[PDB]
Amino acid sequence: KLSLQDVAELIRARACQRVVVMVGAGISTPSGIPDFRSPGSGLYSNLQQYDLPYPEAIFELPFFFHNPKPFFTLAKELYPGNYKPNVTHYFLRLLHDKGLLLRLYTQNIDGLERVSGIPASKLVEAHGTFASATCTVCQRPFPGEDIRADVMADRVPRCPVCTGVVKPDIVFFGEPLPQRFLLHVVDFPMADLLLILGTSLEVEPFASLTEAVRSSVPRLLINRDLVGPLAWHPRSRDVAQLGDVVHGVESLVELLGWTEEMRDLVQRET
Amino acid sequence: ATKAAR
Ligand SMILES: [Zn+2]
Repeated sequence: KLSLQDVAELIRARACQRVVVMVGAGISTPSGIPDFRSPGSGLYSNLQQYDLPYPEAIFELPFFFHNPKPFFTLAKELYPGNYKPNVTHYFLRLLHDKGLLLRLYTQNIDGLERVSGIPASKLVEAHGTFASATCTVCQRPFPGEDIRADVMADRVPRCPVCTGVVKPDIVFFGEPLPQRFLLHVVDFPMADLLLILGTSLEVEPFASLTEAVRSSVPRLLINRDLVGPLAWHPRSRDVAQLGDVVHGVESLVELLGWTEEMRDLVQRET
Repeated sequence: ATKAAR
């Protein structure tokens, strides 16, 4: 029943005022960051021709314990400022600036939400952060900058106490998510609109958050395809804007009448 | 509770 224009009018008329957002790697491929579960001829093609058996192994603990070097090549590549946010991030920034953003839940570890100017208090980086690290042998914690010099020098960082490999607090497969993830217990019942951008919804427990909003809440998917619970268990007020994520965001921006703000924001930032 | 792919 609901269209993208309907959602735009709900926002314009302040009928939807507390927006929660879920994003994955699909919002950052337009910035040049390949999706580790849908890679191309760039970073992951080169590592797979050196010592990476498959891309998901970068985030698997058994492989890391065997050869941590592929992961740290990726860590070096994701140093903030190596990539710039694209229109998708700055749209989320605009949501925040206009007082509509309750929380932005991201599966990405590229830090582009923060680079776009969204405050940390609005963010839940559900798949971890490079801001801290943990020795894989003795479990001592370390500030993330204590290993940066090593990573940028193509050195595997090691613990000063036991010499084990120190791993950034990125959430690997088989690991729990940060406790800040549990903000969803209150954030999602309180949302009156859910936006889902650029994700496959194939990674749990993050994906199941799409079911945590109330049945009254529209769920707007801006993605190349209809995916996850949105595809198998649709709700009456779901909306799918399918295609290039940038074109879908730009279409919503135009329907919101935010084109001029977006242009102002981008030039002031870029 | 832990990160997994379907
Ligand atoms: Zn140690």
